[PDB]
Amino acid sequence: MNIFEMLRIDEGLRLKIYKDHEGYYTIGIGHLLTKSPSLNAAKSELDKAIGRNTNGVITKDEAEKLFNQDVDAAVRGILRNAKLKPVYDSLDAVRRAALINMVFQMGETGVAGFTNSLRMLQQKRWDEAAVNLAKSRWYNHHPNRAKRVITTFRTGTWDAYK
Ligand SMILES: [Cl-]
Ligand SMILES: [Co+2]
Repeated sequence: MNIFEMLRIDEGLRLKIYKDHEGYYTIGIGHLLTKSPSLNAAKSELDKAIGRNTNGVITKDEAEKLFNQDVDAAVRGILRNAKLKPVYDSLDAVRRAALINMVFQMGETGVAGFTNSLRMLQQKRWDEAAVNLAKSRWYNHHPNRAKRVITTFRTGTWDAYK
């Protein structure tokens, strides 16, 4: 398993614009378009990202290209952030993916903000980290997903994804 397979399972794939659980417009594999209430605006963002008049509808290839770009950006965000990079560097290949998963979902900034969990991961205090991560609005609003990611951190296996 790898990060792409993982996030595809976590985000799913929608080829039409949709309101997500928070009411934000989104498309493809977890690609946020806009946090704004206007479908118009989302439509506009979408055509700008794709480069054509989509009418809120895209192809699988188009979605996968967005995803690739999004995964790329999550990694760059990690390597760029002073707080995240040392942690990422200290982890193994499986746990690095759980970290990217979080950065993909919430942004470099959002993740850099989990100060205590970050420190625990760095120290390889897996169980503590897991407990700390679950005490969050993240977990409460995305329980099953969050549980998979935390489990992955905890065990350093892909078991939660089978
Ligand atoms: Cl884009
Ligand atoms: Co969410």
